[PDB]
Amino acid sequence: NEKILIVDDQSGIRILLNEVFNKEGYQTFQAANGLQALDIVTKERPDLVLLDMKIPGMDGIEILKRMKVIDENIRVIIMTAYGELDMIQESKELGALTHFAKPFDIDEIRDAVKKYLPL
Amino acid sequence: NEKILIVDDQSGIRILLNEVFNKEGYQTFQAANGLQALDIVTKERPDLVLLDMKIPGMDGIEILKRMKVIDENIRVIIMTAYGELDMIQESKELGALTHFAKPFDIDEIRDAVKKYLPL
Ligand SMILES: [Ca+2]
Ligand SMILES: [Ca+2]
Repeated sequence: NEKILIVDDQSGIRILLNEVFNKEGYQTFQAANGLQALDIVTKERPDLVLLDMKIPGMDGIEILKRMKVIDENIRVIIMTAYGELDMIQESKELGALTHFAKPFDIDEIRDAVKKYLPL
Repeated sequence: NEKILIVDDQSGIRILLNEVFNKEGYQTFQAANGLQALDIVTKERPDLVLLDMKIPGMDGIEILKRMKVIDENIRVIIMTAYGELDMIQESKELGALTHFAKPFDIDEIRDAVKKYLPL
C-alpha cells in the first residue's frame, strides 16, 4: 500500500533504487526532474520521496517546499552530493526526515525508509 | 592489493559500484567505454572487470575478447540488461565468471566478487 516517489536525474541509479523498494513491496513512482515530480505528487500523493537535490536547473529546496504545499503529509528524504551544510539545514527546517549522500549504501537507504515508511 | 575495473556508461551507477568495492578494500578503476577500459587493463592489469555490455557503439563481446588478449589472467563478470541468451552464451565461452542483470542487487554483486576475488 505504501507509495514512494524516486526523484533522480540519472536513469541508472534511479532505476536501481526503484527496484530496491519494489522488491520491498512499495508502490514506486519515478521522476527525472522537479516538474515531473511535482506532477506525480499531485497525481499519486506518495507517502515518501527520495529527492536528488542535484538536478540541473532544479532548486531542490524549492521543490521540497512545493511538495508539502501540495501534500502536507508527504515525507522527504533528500539525497545530497556529498552533504552540503546549508541545504541540509534548510531541509531539516522544511521537515525532511534525513539526508543521504551519494554514492550511497543502498542497504542503509533501505533500512532507513523501512523504518520511516514501515510496510 | 586486488584491483577491480568498473566499466559502465552511467556515472551514477558506475560511481556507486566503485564505492561498494572501495569500501571493501579493493583498488578500483573506472571506465565509461571500451576504449578507456582497454587502456586501463593495459596499464593497470586489473584482477577483475565488471563489464556493462550495453554501451553505445560498444561490442562488449569484443572488448571481452581483447581484455583477455591483453591480459589472459583477467576475469570478467558481465552486466546484462535483463540477461540476453546469446551474449551470455558467448561470454561463458569466453571465460566470463558470471552475469548480473540490472537493475542489480548490489549485495549479491558484492557477495559475488568477494567470492571470486577474495581479499
Ligand atoms: Ca543528480
Ligand atoms: Ca549502459
